[PDB]
Parts: sequence; C-alpha cells; structure tokens
Amino acid sequence: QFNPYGDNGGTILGIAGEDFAVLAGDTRNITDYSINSRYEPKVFDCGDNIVMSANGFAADGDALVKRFKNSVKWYHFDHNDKKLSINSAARNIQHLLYGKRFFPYYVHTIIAGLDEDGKGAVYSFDPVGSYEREQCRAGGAAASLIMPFLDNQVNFKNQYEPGTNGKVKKPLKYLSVEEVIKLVRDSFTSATERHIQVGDGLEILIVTKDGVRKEFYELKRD
Amino acid sequence: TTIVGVKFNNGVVIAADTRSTQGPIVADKNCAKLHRISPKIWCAGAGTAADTEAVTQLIGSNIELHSLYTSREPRVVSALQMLKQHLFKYQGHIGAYLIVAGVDPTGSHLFSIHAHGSTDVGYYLSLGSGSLAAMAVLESHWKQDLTKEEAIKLASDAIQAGIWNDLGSGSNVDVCVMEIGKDAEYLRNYLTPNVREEKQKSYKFPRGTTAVLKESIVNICDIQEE
Amino acid sequence: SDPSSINGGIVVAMTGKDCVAIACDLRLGSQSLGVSNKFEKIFHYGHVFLGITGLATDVTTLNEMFRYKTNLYKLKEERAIEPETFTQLVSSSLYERRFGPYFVGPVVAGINSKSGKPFIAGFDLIGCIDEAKDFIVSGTASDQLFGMCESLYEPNLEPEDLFETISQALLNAADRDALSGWGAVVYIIKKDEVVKRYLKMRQD
Amino acid sequence: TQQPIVTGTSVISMKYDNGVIIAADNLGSYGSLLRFNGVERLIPVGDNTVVGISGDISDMQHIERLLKDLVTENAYDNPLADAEEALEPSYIFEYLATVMYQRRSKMNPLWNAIIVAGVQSNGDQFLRYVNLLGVTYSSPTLATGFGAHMANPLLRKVVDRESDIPKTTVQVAEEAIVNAMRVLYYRDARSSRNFSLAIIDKNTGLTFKKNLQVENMKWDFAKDIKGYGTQKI
Amino acid sequence: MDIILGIRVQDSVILASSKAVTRGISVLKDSDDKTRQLSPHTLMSFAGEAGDTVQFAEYIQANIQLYSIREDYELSPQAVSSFVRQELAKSIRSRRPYQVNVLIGGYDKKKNKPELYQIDYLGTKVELPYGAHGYSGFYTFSLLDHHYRPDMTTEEGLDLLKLCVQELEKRMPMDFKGVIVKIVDKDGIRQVDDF
Amino acid sequence: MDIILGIRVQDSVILASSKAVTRGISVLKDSDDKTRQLSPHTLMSFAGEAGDTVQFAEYIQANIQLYSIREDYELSPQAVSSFVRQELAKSIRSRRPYQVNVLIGGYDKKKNKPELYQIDYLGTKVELPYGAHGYSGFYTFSLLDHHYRPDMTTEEGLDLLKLCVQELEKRMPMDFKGVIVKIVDKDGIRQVDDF
Amino acid sequence: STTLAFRFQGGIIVAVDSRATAGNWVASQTVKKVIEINPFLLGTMAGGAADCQFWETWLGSQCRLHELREKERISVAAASKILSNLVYQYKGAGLSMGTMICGYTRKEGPTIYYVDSDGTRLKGDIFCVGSGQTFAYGVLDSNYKWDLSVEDALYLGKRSILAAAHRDAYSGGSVNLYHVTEDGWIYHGNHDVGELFWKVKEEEGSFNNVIG
Amino acid sequence: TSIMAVTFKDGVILGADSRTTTGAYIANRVTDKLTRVHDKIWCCRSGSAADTQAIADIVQYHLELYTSQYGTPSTETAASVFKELCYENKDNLTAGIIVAGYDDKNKGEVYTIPLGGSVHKLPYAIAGSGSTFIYGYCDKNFRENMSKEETVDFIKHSLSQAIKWDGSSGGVIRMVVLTAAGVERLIFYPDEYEQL
Amino acid sequence: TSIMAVTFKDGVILGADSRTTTGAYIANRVTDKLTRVHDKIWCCRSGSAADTQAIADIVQYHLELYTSQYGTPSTETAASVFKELCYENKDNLTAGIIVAGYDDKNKGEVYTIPLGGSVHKLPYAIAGSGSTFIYGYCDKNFRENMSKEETVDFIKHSLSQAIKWDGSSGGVIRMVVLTAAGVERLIFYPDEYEQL
Ligand SMILES: [Mg+2]
Ligand SMILES: [Mg+2]
Ligand SMILES: [Mg+2]
Ligand SMILES: [Mg+2]
Ligand SMILES: [Mg+2]
Repeated sequence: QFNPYGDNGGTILGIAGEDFAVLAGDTRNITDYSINSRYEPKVFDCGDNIVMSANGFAADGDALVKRFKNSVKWYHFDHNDKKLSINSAARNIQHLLYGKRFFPYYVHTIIAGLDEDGKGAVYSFDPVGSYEREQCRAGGAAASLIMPFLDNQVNFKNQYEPGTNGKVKKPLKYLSVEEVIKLVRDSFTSATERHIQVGDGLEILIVTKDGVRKEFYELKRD
Repeated sequence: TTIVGVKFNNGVVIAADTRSTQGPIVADKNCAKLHRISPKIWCAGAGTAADTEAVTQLIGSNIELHSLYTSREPRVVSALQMLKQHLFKYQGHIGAYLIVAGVDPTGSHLFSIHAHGSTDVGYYLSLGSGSLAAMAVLESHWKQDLTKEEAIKLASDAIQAGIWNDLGSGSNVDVCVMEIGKDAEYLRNYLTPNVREEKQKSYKFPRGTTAVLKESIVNICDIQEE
Repeated sequence: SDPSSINGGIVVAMTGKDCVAIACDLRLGSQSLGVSNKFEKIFHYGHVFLGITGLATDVTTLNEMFRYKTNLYKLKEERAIEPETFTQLVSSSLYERRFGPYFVGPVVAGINSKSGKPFIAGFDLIGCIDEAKDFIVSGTASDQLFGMCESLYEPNLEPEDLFETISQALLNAADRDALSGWGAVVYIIKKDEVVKRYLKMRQD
Repeated sequence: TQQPIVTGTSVISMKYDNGVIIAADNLGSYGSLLRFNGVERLIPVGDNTVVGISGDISDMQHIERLLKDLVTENAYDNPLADAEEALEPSYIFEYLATVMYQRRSKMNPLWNAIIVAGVQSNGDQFLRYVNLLGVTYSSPTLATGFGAHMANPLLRKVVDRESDIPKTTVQVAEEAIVNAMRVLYYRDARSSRNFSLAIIDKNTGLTFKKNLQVENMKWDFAKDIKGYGTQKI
Repeated sequence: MDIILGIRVQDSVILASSKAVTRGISVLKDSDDKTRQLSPHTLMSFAGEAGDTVQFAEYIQANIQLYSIREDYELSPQAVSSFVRQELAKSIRSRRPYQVNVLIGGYDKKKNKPELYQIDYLGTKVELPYGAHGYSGFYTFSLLDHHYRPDMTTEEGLDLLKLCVQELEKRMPMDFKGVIVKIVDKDGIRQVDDF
Repeated sequence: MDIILGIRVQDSVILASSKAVTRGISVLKDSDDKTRQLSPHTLMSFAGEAGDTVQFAEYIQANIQLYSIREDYELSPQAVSSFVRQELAKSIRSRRPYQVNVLIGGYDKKKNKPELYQIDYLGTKVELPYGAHGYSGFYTFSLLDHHYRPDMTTEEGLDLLKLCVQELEKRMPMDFKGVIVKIVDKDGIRQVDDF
Repeated sequence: STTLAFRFQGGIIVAVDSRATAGNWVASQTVKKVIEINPFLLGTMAGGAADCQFWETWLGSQCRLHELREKERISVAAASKILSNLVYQYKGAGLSMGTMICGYTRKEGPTIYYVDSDGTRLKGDIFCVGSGQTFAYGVLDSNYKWDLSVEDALYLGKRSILAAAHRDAYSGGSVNLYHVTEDGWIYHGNHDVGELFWKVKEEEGSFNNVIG
Repeated sequence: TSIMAVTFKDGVILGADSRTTTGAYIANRVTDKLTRVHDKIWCCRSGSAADTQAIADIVQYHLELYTSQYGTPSTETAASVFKELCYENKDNLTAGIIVAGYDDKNKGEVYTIPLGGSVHKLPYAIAGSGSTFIYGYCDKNFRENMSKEETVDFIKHSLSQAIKWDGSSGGVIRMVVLTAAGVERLIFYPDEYEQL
Repeated sequence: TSIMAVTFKDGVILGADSRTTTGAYIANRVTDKLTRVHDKIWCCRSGSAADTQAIADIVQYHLELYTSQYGTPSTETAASVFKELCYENKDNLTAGIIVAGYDDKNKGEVYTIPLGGSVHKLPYAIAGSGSTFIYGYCDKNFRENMSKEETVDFIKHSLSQAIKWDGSSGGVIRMVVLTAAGVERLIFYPDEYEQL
C-alpha cells in the first residue's frame, strides 16, 4: 500500500525575546537510518520580517512554506503593498493548514517575527491548524528533550531564590539575543548528543526591527 | 551498530562503534560491543543487546569449562558450533547477530553468525545497521595478505563509514587484534572522533534553588551493638 | 495497553565527586487516573540503591525478589552486596524471564565500600546493562530526562551541588510528562551517610 | 496507488570542481528476474542536464516523454530557445518535483526516485533529488536505493562537505563513481555489470558514456573459502 | 461487578459495595454482598469478572482461616494484603488470570490503627486513606479529596460516603441498586443495615 | 437515546420517553424531552443515534408545519406516519442513513380515533395498540399483553404505563432517569407533569 | 482536558484548564481553551483543538453577519445552532468537538448550549467536558446553587478545575476564569495550578492526603 | 541460489553459485553451497541457510556414526537420512537439498529432496530459485555417460544462464567432482562464464 | 501460456501454445492466442483473456481508423497504442502483450509490453507463465538474421520445452509468419513437437 507520508527528522526551535525573535533549526535531512543531506535549509525568510519553518514530512513542509510565501505576495497585490503582520500571517497559515484538514500537511509549523508593537513574537501550529502565540517552542524529533530545558532556563520553572526555600520564585528577567542564542546552541548540542536524527549543522534566523539576520554553527556529524 | 572483522597475515582484527540506542534516542554514548568469549576468541554483537551479551557469556562459560575438561585452549569452531546450535534451537527469537573472530592452535579464524543459526566464513565481514557503509569501504580497500597495521586501518575506516553515514552508529571505534602466538590486544576507544564541544554556559545552580519539604538520614548500616 | 506506561513514573541517577544521587517521582496511576502520591520507586539493600520504573506490580515484585536474594547473599557471603555485583544479579534475574519479562526500567546507584568508587547502572526490561559514567534515566519521561541531564550535568559535582542538578532534572522532566510527578524524592549517597529529601512540586 | 513492476536500481551522482557526474546501470528487473539488459536510465535534456531515474520503468518512460515534450514546448515562439531561454537544470527539476508531489497528493504516484544533474547558465553545479513522495533535497553527493547506503559513504569520502567540491577534479570524481558502481555490482542483487555514465562540465559540456562495464573485480580469494564453519575440504 | 469504595477514618475502615448483579440484559439480583470476612478484624470487598471474583475471594478466605487455626493468631491487615497481592501477581502471568480487583479493610489490633489497602488484578497494591476500583474513583475522589480528614469519626465517614454515593447515583449511567456498607474497627466487622 | 413507550387507549395516545442523555461515561442531562409536536393533534417521540434523532425530528416537524400552512389543514396521523416512513425508507439507502426510531401518536379529528404508529430507522411501519423501540418492549410487552384493553381510560393507561416503567426501573441495568409522559387526544397535546 | 460552564443568578461562569497532551507528552501548559467568539459569546475547547478553534471563530464571523443583517444581537440559541448544524454536515468525516456555547441575552437570560461533533445540541444549567470532567462534576454538583454570588461562583468554577487538574493526568497547567454578563463576558485571570493547589490546600484545609 | 548435480561416466559432479541474499542485499558473494557429509557423499543446499546447515551437520554426524559401526554408507543411505529429517520436520523446515555421491559398486548417484521431504533418484537434478530458468536448457543438453570435461561444460553453461537471469544467484561457480580417483574442487569466475 | 515473437531475415514470426486454464481445468485446449490487429501487425496475448481481448479489439479499431486517415501504420505505432491502453489502465488490467509486425521500410519488429505498461523493442521476446523455463534455452540458441526454417525450428523447440514444463501451457503450437510475401499460418501437433 502507498504511504503518502514520510519522516525527514529535524528539530526546530522558536524563542521570542523582548524586541527580537529567533527561529532555529538543524540542517540535517534524513530517512530511516540514512542521511539525505547534512545541509538542507529548513527555516525560511518569507518576507515582511517573518521567518517560518514547517518541520516533519519535508514535502508537505516545502509545499506549505511555498504556499505561504505565495500568500504574502498576493496579500501585497490585493491590499496596496500592506505589510502582513505576524498575527495576520498566523491566522492565514491556520486556514492553509485547515484547508487540508482531512489530508493534513504532516508538519509542525512555527513562525517568528515582531508584533505590531515591535515586541518579539512566536506562533506555533499543529498539523491541522490550531495555533497559539508562545514565548518558547521547540518542534520536531528532539522537542521532548529541549522543552523541559527551556522551561527551566528561560521561564525559571522549579527555580526558587536561595534562602527562602520555595517561598519566592526566581524572577523572570528578560534575556538578550546573545543569551537566547547561547540557550539555542546548548539545546541543539545536547539534542545532538542524545538524538540520532539531530546533527550536522544549526542555522539560526534572528528577526529584529532592522530585518532578518542568519547565523550558522557546526553540529556533530555522527 | 557497525561491526567489522578483517583477516590479515598472522591473525584477525574485529572492530565496532560505541553507540547503543533505544529507538531514536542514544542510551549509551560509549557502549562496549567487543565481547570476550575466551582470552583469544572475541566477538562483536548487533541486534538485541541483551541477547548478544547473554549468548556470549553462556558460550564463553561453557567454552571455559570445555577448555578445562580437555586441557586444551578453546577453538573458534567450538564457539561457532555452540553458538549456532543454541541460536538455531531458539529459531531467531534470540536476536543475536555476531561476528566471531579468534586465534587457536589450529590458526586464525573469522566467522559471522545470524540469529536463526546460519554461519558464514570470510576474510572480511560487517554486521549491523551500518554494515552496508562498512562493507562499501571493505569492498573498496580490502586485499589479500594485509599486514596487522593495514588491517587495523581498514577495520577502523569501515567502522568510521558506519559512524558518519549510519544514524544507528556513532561515537568511538573499539578494536581488538588477535595475532597468532601472541596475547589478544583489546584497544578500547581506539579512535575518539566525536568528543562534545564545550557548552556555551554552565548550568550549575545556586545552592538552595530547589524547594525541599523534608530531610532525613537513611540508615544503610546494620543493626548496631549495645 | 503498553505495560511500561500504565502506571507512569520516572527514576534518574547521577554520579558526583565521591558521591552518587538517585531520584524518583511519587506517582502511581491507572492511566489518566492518579491513584497514589506516595509510591516510592527507590529501594535499598544495605548500601546499594535500586530505582525501578514501569509496571507497578513488577516494581513491587522485583523489590521483594532482590530483598530476598540480597538477604541470602549476605547470610552466605557474610558481607553486604556491592553495586557492581548487584548490577550483575539484576541483569541475570531479568534475563531469566527473557520470553516473559518484568516490564521495568531498573536503575542501580551506590558506592563500592572497599574502593570508594561511585557507581551507577541502568537496564532495559530484559537485562541489558547500561553502565554510564555520568547519568542513568528511566521511565515515561526518559526523553525529557535525557534532555535535562545532557544539558544540566557536569562531572565531579559536590554532593550539595549534585542535589540541585538531579532535582531540577527530575522536576522539569516530570512537569512535561502527564504520568509523572505528584511529589519527588532525592537520595544523596556518600560512603557512610545517605540523605533523603522530599521535594516540593506542582500537584497536577 | 500501484506497485512497481519493471524496476531500475540505484542512480548515483556527485559534484566536482567544474560540474557534476551521474551514473546508473542498464538493467530493468522484473522482481528477482533480471529481465531487460539494455535499459538507458540516464536521460539527457539539452546539453546542460541529465535526469537519472530509478524505480518503475513504465513511469520512467512516461517521465522521459514529459521531458521530451518540455523541450518541444520551450522552443515554441522562443527565438532564444538555444541560448538565453534554453531549459535550465533548475527549471527541469522544479517541473518534475511539482509533478511528483502533485501525483502523490492524488494518491497516484510516479513510482520513482529521480536525480537531476546539470550545470546552470552561470556555471553553477546543479544536483538535486526528488522521489515518489515529492520529497526533495540537495547534497554534494546524491544516490538512490542501494546507492544511498553504499555509494554515498564512498563518495562522501571524496566530497565530505561543500568546501571539498573545488578541490575535486573530474578524474578523481569519475574514479570514485566507477568504483562505487563496482561495489554496487558486488553487493546489490538487482544490479548489472553494464552501466551508463554522464559528465556535465561547464567547460567541455555534456559527455555521455554508454556501454561501460564494471572491471578490475576481485574474486580469486573465493577459491580458499570452504564450507560454512568446520569443513576443511 | 461494579462500584466498590473504601474510606479509612480515625478508628475504623468503611467499605461500600454495590448490590446489583447484571447478566448483560437483566439485573438478576439487587442484594448481592460483594465482600468476605477474611478474619475477625479484616474484610475484603471485590469486583471484576463473573465467577472469578467469588472464587478468588473464597480462596483467600480459606487460606487466612487456615493460617488463623494453625497459628492460633490473626494476621495483621498488612500481612493479609501482602499475601493477597502475591496471589494476584502470581495470577497475572498464569494461563488464565483472576480478573479481580479488591479492597482490604482491616483494623490492626497490635498498632490500634485502621488500614485500607487497594489491590488490582495485576497485583498493584497501595495503602490509602480512601480508595476505589473501576470508574468509582472518577466520580468520588474529587469529593473525598475535598472533605476527607484523617481524624474523622465513623459517622462523618458515613456522611461523606453518602455524598459519594449520591454523586454516583446522579452521574453514573448504570443503576447499581445502592450499596451495602460495612464498618471494620477494634470490635470487629458490622454491617450498616440502613443506607 | 434509550426508552420510548407508546399506548393507544379508548380516546387518547400516551407517549412515555426517558429523560436521560448519556455521553458514554457521564449522564449529561436528566430532563431531556425526546419528542416533537408535528401538528396540534400529532406527537412524535424518537430514539437512536446522537444528533440524527433531533435533526430528523425537527426536519419532519418543519415539513408538516409547512404542509399545514400551505393547505390550511392538519394531515391525518396516518398521512403523517406515511410521510415519515418514506423519509426513513429513503434514508436507509442514503450515503449516511438517519439512525432514528420513532413513535407517532396522533388523534384523528375526522375519525375521532387515537392512533399509534411505530416506525424504525429502516422505514418499517406498524400501527399498534401499544409499542416500543429498543429493549423497552422486552421488559414491558408481557405486562401490556396481559393488562391492555382497547376501552381503557386515559387514567388506566397511565396506571399500566407506571407498571411498565416500574418493571423497567427494576430489571434494566441502565438508569434512564424516569420518563416524560404526554397525552394526545381530541383537545391536542398535554404533558403529565407528575410521574 | 477539563472545561466547565454553569448558569447562576449572576450569569454564567466558564472555567477551563490549560494543558494539551500528545500521548504522555505534555505539549503545552498555556493553551487557551476558551474561544472569545465575540464580546458577548464564549465557547470552550475540548476534543480537537483545531476543530474547536477554526469553527468557533468561524461562528463569530456568522454571528457578526447576522447582526449586520438583522440589526440585533444573535441569540445563544441561534448561535449554537449555526455551529451544530455545521458540524452535523461533517458528521462521519472525523471532526472532534465537545463545546459549551455560552451567552447572556435579553430574551433568553444566561444560556449554555453543549454542542458536540456527532451533532448533539443540549441546553442546560451545568456542563462539564473533557478527560477530567467527572472530577469537576463532583465539586460542582455538591456545591452548586442558583443563588451563588459572582465571587463564590467564580471560586467554585476555579476549585472544580483544580479538583480535575489534581486527579486527571491530562488536565492541569493553569485555570482560566470567565464571567458572562448580559453586557458581555469579563475575564477573571489565569491561575497557575501549582501555586493555586498549595494556596487552596492551606486556606481550605482540603487535600489532606497530599503533604505540603 | 542455483544448484545442480549431474551423473556422468566416471561418477558425479555437483555445481553451485556462491550468492546468498537478504532481500536485495548480497550478504555473502563467495558462499560455499557444496557441503561434505561424507568423504564421497556431498550435497547442494537451497532454502533457509540455517535449516540446511543444521540438517547437513546432523547428517554428517549420522554418517560418521554409521561409518564407525557399519563401514562406508551408500549414497542412498545418506539420502534416506536427509529425507528422514526433512520429511518428519517438514512443518518447521524450508530446505531443498540435492544429494550426490560416488560408490564403487553403484558409481555416481544423484538424489533430490524438495520442500515436502520426498526423495527422487535422477540422472541429474537442478534446484534453487535460478533452476527455473534452465529447465529448458538442461533437458535439451543433458546426455547420459558424458565425459568429465563435457559434464563440467554442461554445468558451467547451465549455471551461467541461471546466474544470468536469477538475481538471487551469482558470484563464482563452484564445482565438486566425485570419482574413483578422489575428490576434486573446481571454481569458475565471472569473467570466464559470463562470456559463454 | 507460452508465447513468443522472433525477428528473422525476411521478417518476424509469432508463436504460441493453445492452452487456456481455469485453475487446473483446461477450459480450451485449442485457443488462438495469435491475434490480428492489422494486416501485418499481430500480437501474442498473455494474462487475463478478457483484458487482452478487450485491449486487442480496441487497438484493431484504432489502427483501422488510423489506416482510413493516414494509411498503413508502423509496428511502433501499434505498440504505442497498446502501451497507451496498458499503461493508463494499469490498475485495472492484467495483460502481457507481445506486438510483432512487418513493414517494408523497417522489416520485422518485435515489441513486448509487460504488466506495468512499459515498452521494450527486442530482437525476440518471450512471455507467459511457460516462458520462465526457456530463458536459458532461448538466450543460448537465438541468432539474428536466421532463415524462415531456422526461426520456425527455434520457436518450435522453445515452445516445446515451455509446454513440457509448464502445466498452464499445452495443446498445439500455433505460428504466424509475417514477411513481404504475405501472412502464413502454421500449426504443429503434440506428436510432432513432443519427440523433439
Ligand atoms: Mg545525533
Ligand atoms: Mg506531570
Ligand atoms: Mg493532572
Ligand atoms: Mg526454521
Ligand atoms: Mg545474477
């Protein structure tokens, strides 16, 4: 029997800062126990200061990103070159995904950018288009390895102030882009150690009011 | 898992990677896959890890008793015959796929054995999920009358092909060299090409970070006198 | 249906400088239903500690079985069993049920009384030994624990620093698992003192 | 949904400093029966592209006709059909990738794995993969089926990353490809000794080599191998 | 069978068990006592597959009574619950396992403490202040979690039990025909004949 | 849903329908009215698959009300029951059939006669002195076969209906939370608010 | 998942948990399970997250078109029926929904409709839907009165979700509270279950089984 | 697998390819499928490698114990022992074995034991997946009382074609010659037989 | 079924057995499997009799309409029409067809269309269940540019062996010769070919 779906592995990570957002993903593409490519870009600049990644089945991922980029193009045509806001992009992606509710894009989608107040924004989608604005979201193979670490190190969960013994929580102080990138790199280094589908390279797209910037880092290739 | 065996001039060499996995998760990053059946008969195992270990220890145990009974040093063919008849009896339910190599008074030997109990003879062999990557290297560079140094080089290169190309394999290369008229030399972590880079951050917590409800001393000592 | 995830729960063990730590959650459930918040999964036979995750009836059965066996061991050997020896006993005992196994994920932790060397080990349900230098994880949130440990762990932590590391590893892993939590215990083990600490955590 | 009937095995390929090499054997298998021995599975499109196809041969022949039609169609009302508006490897691939993904989305796939090898207008090497699921990816070395498991490890020893491509000559690349084809002949039960090899170079253009054979084979060591364990004679 | 509840209060254990016995289409009985006295101060209620429930309960009863005669001594509730658990843990890997879940309510005369043990057919034992089997806990535990106190009197335990049964009668689809309630304390076992 | 009963006496038709609505594990409602007035002297009770029951009932109601306005005339119970049967007979060979069983109780103003029609989801229609759907008939028909008389008063019909409901409450495993009872006669449709 | 809604003297209380799971894996603790259909209508999220989100914001669009055309606020009856009729068209295709459509109009007063993906539409006073519904029902049934104050009703809804969050493995994270009045709904904050549990345990004396 | 045994004037010759596959992967390209159960009684194995090895080892044991007590066994006796194992355990075996041997009294003899565990004495026998493609060729070209050189050519040509068409067959063509003169092993490489 | 078509010096010859079975019952022992789609374009049918008859009838219709408009079609054109039907309807067909024809420009040509609906131009082709047993024989004995008498002998001997080993094949050997001289039908009976 023909199985229209596949699993291309990969892990992605979106983190919203105070006036920035990062969307990171490993560059390894796999099927089963084989490596297809050590560098296959997975996070894409879609224009209007929006970055996107649709992780999971790469054919559906590429199709969705392609159709969203196309939606941005036609949004400009139809609405006098108006900038597509991140919240508007998010709602639009829900409809793209739910349009195939009974034959879904087998992907976990994350977009990142800035909201209309200039604050960092990350949106997270399930395969059929349910979505939410989030501060922190890992997706894909090693998501279960990364999220607990982020709960602890970004949101300071289970951390209390020494001397109070559980009475006062560690205060949620804002992280800089350099601080976030450290946590992203350590998340992917740790995921590479313990997950076979994670490795080769890490590509991070950083979104600020100045635009989209890229950073690349080597990961272990075993 | 990637495991290989390579015959050379005056003996045989076996090698293996050091990654053990549960599904897509790496359970141990420095697993020991080279098992000792007897001092100069070593084997490497792929498949169900408990079965490869258990079947090796059982035959190794019986091989030792047989050696004591006969006043002779164990033979690879005895290990091979005992392994295959045990595995055949269980009809593949013991998921042990082994490459058995060694030296004995008869000479140097290299065999593969499969969970259902079939065995094969060869000058070079590979087993596990990275066996195709390894066999590609072996088929490209193997020749007759390899030296000890060439065989170690070929074996470890074949394991590396598995490490880099097979997701089921990774970390380090273990090697064991069994030469005629010599002690078998086990070379644990012969290659170490996958050391983790230093992390960006130390995650050592301040003391008192964790909330505690109760403390108590656990009595590990036995009932005391007086 | 899957026997290893009916009751839920987790165990984690770590090595430090002249010390080991072993920790577990306290939940016992019947799938979605929480049943007990006092189901401890760590036991000890002399100075050797054993954590067991998985099917709760087997956890109880194996504890009773290893108490049985270590008691006879001690009477005959005239000494307490060591972590290295006990690890082999666990492996042997599990593999004897090769084709009708206990649905468990055991974890051994302890310090060899003669060498003073810290020791930890893990097993699959069928007896395969994972003897890691750094940490061992087990249970329904083992993926989460692997992620926590891999990033939080560093070698040669002092007992009171190791406590914080293993506690934060357990707590944050458990909070990302529906079938783990409802309390937690951490054992800090040194050559001749062991401290047991119950942690405060969210009760959902 | 169907099942492949007459099938072609591995297609292997790699980039080198001035272009790309692609190779595939000339066998059309019918299950375990080695039925057809003169099947060309590398199909050139113009003088800048070679499409290598594995899997179902009836679908391959369909794709071959689509590519032939693509060349005809491109020439229509196109004075620069043999110059600036000629078909690029990237145009040919994107078209095939669209077709493959559309067909899998209708639950009626073209049962193939395809590698499009070529050189772009600006001299850039093009090498990209697409299969029956519409999955696409690029890499310095690409291989389908058994080639993915056995050829890639060997070819990656020559070009392990992007920076190795300019250091790799056409002689070294072809040597690596030819060795890989021998290794596949040793180890793939659905392979043949006869194969085709195509080189697309930005300077010397398309060189298409037919009727190549696997040579320099090692078999002599077989004479010493006796029994399966204890047999001496 | 269906609903079996247990609650351990200050000085006693209270077991409530439904009276209905349903053979698929018809309710054959509405006065069934799903309990056995194992010893003077130990009571076991049970629910599970037909036949196996009573067979298991009476088998346990016979064994505890045998022990009582041999040693002229009543086993502690803890000892009885451990014996029962082992039998079920043995049973789950048998050719045909006992499909029986039990609650063991006992008063320990040595420690002067009530004790409630919950054991399912797998041999999963837990000591609890209050327990249930099947879906009974889904409806009743939120009420017990709210109102339960370890220093409750027997009368307060019965009132909290009535609230649990009322919630069951409201939200459960099945008619379990009320419950038989029994109290286990220092004076032994007695049945509340009006509930 | 579950139990729907009907009884045609001397001068009226009485429909009794359970009040429970169960979503698998929980009883979501205990006051549900499983009936629709199709016309002033015609009532239809219904039971079957969730959603389809009400959807079908309201669809029929809309059609009969449309006919009533167009012709300024109330269709006879027989005519209404024939229309309903055809809709279900059409439905059973559809892509997704209505899984709905109905009782139609009407008073024919032309003939001055009460009439009870039983129609299942296949479009199987029968005119009866008393009827039911599902398992309701298994428990109640032996009582109705014994006591029923064609010259019964409305009060006697209600008493016989009470005996039927009592037998259902005794022997049925499910708690259907009592019944809503409605009477259809020459003066129209009314609900017995104490039953 | 645990969602509830109940009618009372002061209108409607809507209370939900915040947890989303994929098997044993807790995907999120910050899920918004109340859908703000418009400033006067609320819907709850249970079953399929996408199905509930998509079709209840779609419902908001239909409600807006109704009041533009009819120059009058849509009734809760009409609004709930638009949704139930829609999902009934899809019956069999595999939609997963269990929701309470909550509103307060002049003609109806406070009204709650349970709407289901198999086509069920039920008007009622108390509804509770999700994996932890049985636990929340216990607290609701034993403490509910029509003459509850807005303050006590809000607490009852909060306490009932907490009961479910504690016992049900697939419920927790935080509690979202809403109070629906005739002039529109009023949000009454997000309440972390971890912090709420200990607070309620101490102040109420409940959960003696748990060591704090 | 392509295996055959052919009787000729001076005795019998066994022939076999050397390919063993696991699906489409060639697990061993230099397999020895010609196995010795006694000095001048050999067999060709097809089917499950585990089964045919297990069977052949048991037969070798039986004939070794036979020889110690009763002297050299006949080829018929060897075939009977094979058959006994294959027939009695037919539910749990996948084995197709050709038994070939040389007596001085009986000379060259060939017995084939197909899946069911029946025995068939033949002038020559072919078996394995590749044999299907050479039924026509072998039937047309076999003659009784051929010379050693003719029989070697017949087997070489036959297995050449079997290898050509069957993907499960390949590698080298191994042969074992059984005569009064003794036991002779032959091997033929791809470059030789592919050009035939 | 055993079918084949062989090109030779003067054109092409199609050959076939005459057995059609329903399980082990021979429903027709004198079947004509050599069917005419045009004057000098014929085909051999294997697989579902209903499918291959339906296909052949449609092709004959297409080539008749082709001829009325564009004159005599090529053998390649006929093969293309066959392929179009077989490929586009591969999910609902079980047909293995060999197309053979004679042009004056191209002379004898053979195309085989196996199950998938692919096309393969060959010097000769074999198909049907019985063809498996004569791959070895045909490959060894086929030569290009044979005479009519040699090609008749080649086909007769080949199909003789196919019939001998395949239970699904049998009856008479039918042949159709396509040359510039015209169309000649041949038939060979069991008593003739069984003694070969
Ligand atoms: Mg990795
Ligand atoms: Mg948790
Ligand atoms: Mg919870
Ligand atoms: Mg077998
Ligand atoms: Mg071959």
